[PDB]
Formats: sequence, C-alpha cells, structure tokens
Amino acid sequence: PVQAGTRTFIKELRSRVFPSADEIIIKMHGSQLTQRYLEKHGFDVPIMVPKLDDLGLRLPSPTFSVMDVERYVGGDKVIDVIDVARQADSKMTLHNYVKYFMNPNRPKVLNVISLEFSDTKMSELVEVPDIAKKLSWVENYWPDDSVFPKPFVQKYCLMGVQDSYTDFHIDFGGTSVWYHVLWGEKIFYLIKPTDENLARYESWSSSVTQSEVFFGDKVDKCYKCVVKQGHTLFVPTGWIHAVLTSQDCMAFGGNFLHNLNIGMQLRCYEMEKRLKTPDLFKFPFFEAICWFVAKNLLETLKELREDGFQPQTYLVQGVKALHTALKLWMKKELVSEHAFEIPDNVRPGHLIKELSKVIRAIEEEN
Ligand SMILES: O=C(O)CNC(=O)C(=O)O
Ligand code: NI
Ligand code: NI
Repeated sequence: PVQAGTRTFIKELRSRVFPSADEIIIKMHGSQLTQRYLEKHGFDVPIMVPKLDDLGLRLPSPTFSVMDVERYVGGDKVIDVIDVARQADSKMTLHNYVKYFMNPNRPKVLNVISLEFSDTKMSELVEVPDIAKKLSWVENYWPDDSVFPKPFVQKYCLMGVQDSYTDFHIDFGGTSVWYHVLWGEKIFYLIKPTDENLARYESWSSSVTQSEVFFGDKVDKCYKCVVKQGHTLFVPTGWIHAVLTSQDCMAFGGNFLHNLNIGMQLRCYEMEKRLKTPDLFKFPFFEAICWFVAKNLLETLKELREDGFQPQTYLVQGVKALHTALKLWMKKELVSEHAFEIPDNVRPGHLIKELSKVIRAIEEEN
C-alpha cells in the first residue's frame, strides 16, 4: 500500500511515464487568447501562455519572497496548510508557515493552496488575466445589491515546498482556473473530463482505497504538464488534475465560471454535492450566481429571437442545461434546501417558464 503524498509515492510519480501535455494543450500568446477566439474554437483543453505578454496579468517581480507575503498579508492570518505525507488539512498562522518555509531543516512537507488575498493589502499588487476577468460570471453578472456576499475566489497565493503534492480533484463548482508560477516549478497531471473519466473519478472519490490508488492509472491518458517560472496555465471546466511542487514554489491563480461550458459546470456542481465536497464552500452561492446568469442569458436569447437570429450552439446548450438545473432545484421534494439561494430580485417559477418557451421556440423554429 503506497499512500499518496509519501516519499515512496513521490519516487514513483517522479519516474513514471506520462504522455506529454503537448498532445492536447494549445500554446499561444497573451494577445491571441480572447473571448472571441474561445467562442469560436471553444475552451475544451488547457491553454499554455509561456510569456505573460498581453495577458493583462500584473504581479510582483520573481523576487517577491514568502517573507514579503507575511508583510502584505499579516503573519497573523490563520491559513489552511496541507500535510502532504498524511494528505490531511491543518491550520497555521501565516507567520509560522514562513518560519517553517525558510527553515533549512524541513521536518514535514507542508503545502499552502487556499490563501485567497483579495481582502488583504497584497491584493493591490496583483491584477488577474483580462481573459479571466472577461469570462468570469462574478465579474459580469453579480449585482451591486445582493444580500449574498460577493464570492472572492479570484486571487490565491500558492506556496509549497518541493515534493508537496495535491491529489486528483476537480476545482470547486467546476471552475476554470488561471495559474502563474512566479519562481520554482509545478507539474500538473491532467485528465480529460470524458463521461467515462468523470464516472471513474466520482467512484474513486467515494472508495476507501482512494489514498492508495493513483487515479492516473484508472484512465486512458494522464497528461504531464510542466509549468516553469514565468508561464501561465489555463485549465478549463471539469478537468481532473493533480499537482506536484517539483521545487520550492510560489505561484498565483484564480477560479472563474463562464458561459462556454455551463453544462459541464452544472455537472461538476451536482457531483460535488453527491460527494459532499469541503471545497464547494468557496463558491457557497453557486446557485445564486446561476440564477443571475439565467436572467442575463434569457435577455440575450429574447433579443436574438425577436430579431430572427439564431444563437450559437453552445449558448443554447448552456441555457438548456441551466434550465434543467433550475427546474431540479425547484422540485417540491428538494426546494427546501435551494430556496435560500434564490436571489431577491428574481421570480424563480416565472424565469424557468420564460426559459422553457424560449428554448422550445428555438427547438421548433429550428
Ligand atoms: O497545490 C497545487 O500545486 C495546485 N492546487 C490546485 O490545483 C487546487 O487547489 O485546486
Ligand atoms: Ni486545482
Ligand atoms: Ni466567476
């Protein structure tokens, strides 16, 4: 029984044979990565942007140390730290981690992956990729007057010691994510969200042997993507991945939902509920933003229909799927747990109806 995170587990991982991520990912320049481009070719595979040129991505120089983070964030903040060899969550002060990080004699491999600093002084030092901000649901549809607290999952600071490892998972709410390495190196292990892979993943996630079974072996292809310093990786909706901090590293990233793969996003959300995921508490109002998106997407469809235009295939697919989700959450036998998530400014039953006829119409007049 070789368990995840251990020294033995890392020896194998570091010497295994993985098809190169180069087989599925698209490398491009910051300027080519546009909303327009993605609406044409879609966002179905990871995108690597080697140079931060034209991304709109701004951040401290490659010399920003873990020490500078203690200053700008406040060594007092209690952050979640992972005990890699045990694959268990812990809690430390940002001050203690930095003490532990800069200490040559590291007794345990500890990793920090959830430090969201948008509500801190260091926030001013980072501007996220324009494409993320452009596609982001929170950026485009979150009201300035909701009772719900706006979700802040756009700026995370990642720090890890060599050999820290994160097992296979799907980001909360099936969010896409942008990831930039400041210094050091991270190695991603990517798995395509095919119907077969999702099934196995959920099964692997609910099996007791999960920690002793490398999920990479359970699928046809597990791609290795090395993210070196200065590079920016963009992972799309539903992608199953694991990460290995190959060397002391500091990176930045953020998650975001969008209209390109709503179906997949909803699928992942439903799965996270079936598994009871602790990460799904970062996007606690996923259902709320979904109601907001449904209202905007309805307006757009109304506009195209009343003028004789046909919506792009993906938009109809996404709305059709969003309709199914909303209708599900409204079921008498389930609404008791979804009711509070419905926005004050929306009429649930009516919105779902308008959605049904606008979709039916598109189905008929086509
Ligand atoms: O820790 C890492 O290197 C990568 N982490 C993640 O992808 C995550 O937390 O969702
Ligand atoms: Ni992740
Ligand atoms: Ni978003």
